Amino acid sequence: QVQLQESGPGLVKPSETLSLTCTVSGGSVNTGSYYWSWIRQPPGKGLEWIAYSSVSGTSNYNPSLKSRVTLTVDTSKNQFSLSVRSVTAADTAVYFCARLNYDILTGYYFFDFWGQGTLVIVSSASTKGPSVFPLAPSSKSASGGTAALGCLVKDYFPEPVTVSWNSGALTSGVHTFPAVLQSSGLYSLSSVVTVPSSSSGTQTYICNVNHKPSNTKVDKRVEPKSCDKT
Amino acid sequence: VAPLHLGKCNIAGWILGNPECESLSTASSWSYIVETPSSDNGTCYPGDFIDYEELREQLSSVSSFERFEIFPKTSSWPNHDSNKGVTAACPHAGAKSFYKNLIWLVKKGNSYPKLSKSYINDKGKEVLVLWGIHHPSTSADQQSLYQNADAYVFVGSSRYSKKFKPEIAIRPKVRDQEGRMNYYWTLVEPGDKITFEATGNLVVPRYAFAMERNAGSGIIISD
Amino acid sequence: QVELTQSPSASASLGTSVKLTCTLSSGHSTYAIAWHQQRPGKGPRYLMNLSSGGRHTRGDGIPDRFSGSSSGADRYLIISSLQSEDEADYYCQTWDAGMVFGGGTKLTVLGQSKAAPSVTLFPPSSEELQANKATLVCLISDFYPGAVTVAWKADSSPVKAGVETTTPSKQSNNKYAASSYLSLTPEQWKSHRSYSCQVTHEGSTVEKTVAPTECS
Ligand SMILES: *[C@@H]1O[C@H](CO)[C@@H](O)[C@H](O)[C@H]1NC(C)=O
Ligand SMILES: [Ca+2]
Repeated sequence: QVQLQESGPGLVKPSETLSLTCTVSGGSVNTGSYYWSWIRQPPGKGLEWIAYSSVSGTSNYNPSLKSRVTLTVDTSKNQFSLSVRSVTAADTAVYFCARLNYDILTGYYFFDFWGQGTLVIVSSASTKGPSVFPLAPSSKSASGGTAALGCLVKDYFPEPVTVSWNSGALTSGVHTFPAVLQSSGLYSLSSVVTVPSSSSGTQTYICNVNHKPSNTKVDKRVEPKSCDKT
Repeated sequence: VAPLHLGKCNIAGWILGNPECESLSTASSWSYIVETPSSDNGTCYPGDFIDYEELREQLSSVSSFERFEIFPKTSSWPNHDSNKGVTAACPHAGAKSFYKNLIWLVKKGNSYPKLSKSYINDKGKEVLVLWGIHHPSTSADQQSLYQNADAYVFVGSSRYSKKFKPEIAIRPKVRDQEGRMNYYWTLVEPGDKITFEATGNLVVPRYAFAMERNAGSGIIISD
Repeated sequence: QVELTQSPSASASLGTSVKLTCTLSSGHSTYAIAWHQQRPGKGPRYLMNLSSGGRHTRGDGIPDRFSGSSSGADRYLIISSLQSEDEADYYCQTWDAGMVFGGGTKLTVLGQSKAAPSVTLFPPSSEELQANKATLVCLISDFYPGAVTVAWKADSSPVKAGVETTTPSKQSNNKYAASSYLSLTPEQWKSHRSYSCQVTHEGSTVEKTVAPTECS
């Protein structure tokens, strides 16, 4: 039923203003004894609470960030929104939206629903959309058991990219690896599908790569013709 | 025919139980009251006594008047601190203290759950219940005492019904207090139910008075 | 206002009870708290709230085996019959003037059976070579424990320049993984008969090997 989901740019340049927006389904930001809250987790570290506001009642802020944040609620769209001014690299984090439950009967204040979280990088460095290349399955894989084929998504910034297969259809056998960060300061990753080695001739595999910060979406068909093109 | 002598206290002091008014407390019956007019042993924590003049005419002559522990202190408030509610504004002989017929409930640790408490007037006479509503000076003061920034109180009988919310605000220091506390009361018909419900800011009744008020007027006469 | 202190790490064996600890700062021993679980790379999930005197009240759909208790300023989260999907960071949180969190306690669940890695090695794509680049990708998956040393070979002798290898990470299968990318020029790629990546894990090496220019 109740779901929260964050949205905003993946990347923001220093001293500009970071601006996210949570969107609530399964419930309303007017009803209930609830507050609508923001929490961030800078990479590798712990959860930090930023602030909450409710439609009616009192808002509350983390004192070391109060001066730089502004919270708003859009009753009609069932949204609430965080705005942080004058960002630096130390604002680089995954931002989570969440419902803070003032449970009247106990007096407890506990986050009972969390968003999936959205990454925000604070860098002067500009975005770089990836190149996508197909990793065709060899003949050492196709004989008695099982074969592997895939996509290489090379040289992007910042993270992340999202990779699906057959527009969302294929999920068992898919395995998208964590990226590597290269000397270059650009990221590269690979998604692999282990498969029935049917020879994979007409059995169609298309990986779908999305890097939001560069508006790059790309559908490379992994033409499983193992290099033998023309 | 035998008046109620309040000494250095006024009605407010006596009926709340300011700690200087303990000596002469409950005479059983009286035809008129003698008090000290505008003594400062009325309300030791600053604020406004609502429907005060109505109460005076009410208390001026009584045919019987029995004090009782409507909400006994060590029983009725298991999820609220019924002990920290004291103040240097209401000093009693060395320590910080408070009115004897009310309790200033505050949070237990971290969390102030909705309280709710009822009393049905079984006593056959009318019952005088008094209570208080605390207005902290700052948001911090509110969260210190009650936790709940967004708190309310509700008092209700079949005749009475009010919802209070605290006006949080720094007011002139009086007796070292920048917050204020208002005092209210209602007479509970026999067989009627009074109901408290709060998430903060409620100074609950501890003692109430079952009374049989007299015909027409009593008279209140000052020193 | 209050602070919460959790030591950063805990470990325990599958099937056991584990008792994670949150410690309220001095002068807040009567406070109540909540507990949350963050599995790796996901959002947290509320588990329960917890009173100063040990009453725990689970969230929706959180199993029976999660529970909690209190002793003085300490607040405990008991996970009984511990399962490999409990490997996660557990944050306590409370409230005072603000909402506050603990630093988290990363729980590691021990007892899962040793598994050797599963390497699959791709050569450069025709597309990439045509772009005057060449990358070999050696993709390693399904190992426990996560200590893995990777070694590239050009023909039969070691490669020094070119290589970038990810540190290993737990996965949906509750087994570790890693990528290793070797970056060459096409000309270097074609200067040898075969490259190999060699994953050695628990003193035991798995090899794969690729060659170039037979296709057309
Ligand atoms: C009672 O009265 C005197 C002066 O009239 C005042 O100084 C004192 O603080 C009062 N005490 C209380 C508890 O109200
Ligand atoms: Ca009245």
